[PDB]
Amino acid sequence: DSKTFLSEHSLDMKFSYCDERITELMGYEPEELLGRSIYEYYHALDSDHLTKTHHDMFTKGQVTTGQYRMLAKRGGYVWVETQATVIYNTKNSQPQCIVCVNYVVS
Amino acid sequence: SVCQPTRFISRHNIEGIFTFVDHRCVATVGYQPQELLGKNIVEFCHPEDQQLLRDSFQQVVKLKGQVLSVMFRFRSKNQEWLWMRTSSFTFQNPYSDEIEYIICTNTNVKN
Repeated sequence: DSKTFLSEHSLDMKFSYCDERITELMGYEPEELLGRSIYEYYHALDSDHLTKTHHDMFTKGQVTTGQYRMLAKRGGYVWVETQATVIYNTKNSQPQCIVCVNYVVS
Repeated sequence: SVCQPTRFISRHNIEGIFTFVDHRCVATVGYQPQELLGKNIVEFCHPEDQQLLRDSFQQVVKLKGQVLSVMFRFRSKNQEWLWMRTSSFTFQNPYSDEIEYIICTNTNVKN
């Protein structure tokens, strides 16, 4: 509820949409994040296992990241867990975008 | 260089009521978010498709988190009945037992 924000990403994980609830949780305005890779915000120590998770994402269709730190606009990092779901084009069944349910645990 | 399909995300309770609407709904179906919130998506659905849409709510709940897609006609603000493909799945925060809700990605597609 109060700890959650939705996002949408292109297949390279750049933000194509972000829930306004993120502002209260991490300080960013959604417009700030549009077009930027979420990898720019992951803590360096979490990048590798998140890359592995997103690799499996296209094979599995839906994945959960487990816990990672994400850089907030101010105040340092927040702990997050994300469930990512691939949305497919009907005609060619090719991946279209990624929808993420992000929840803060710190 | 890439023409992207027009789409928006919404959240619904199991009954079909909009409980969240992403602002791209304006471009997609013509309505402001406040004009959809609190209303059942079935209200905007073509009569031929309404039961198919109702059934989709029930089915997506039984998929327990997996994605279901359905095609239906949605009455836009300007009264054009747009072909929409909605891919939906339920979510429940793993740390609690709040009732599942449905996340929908709604795209205006050719049919």
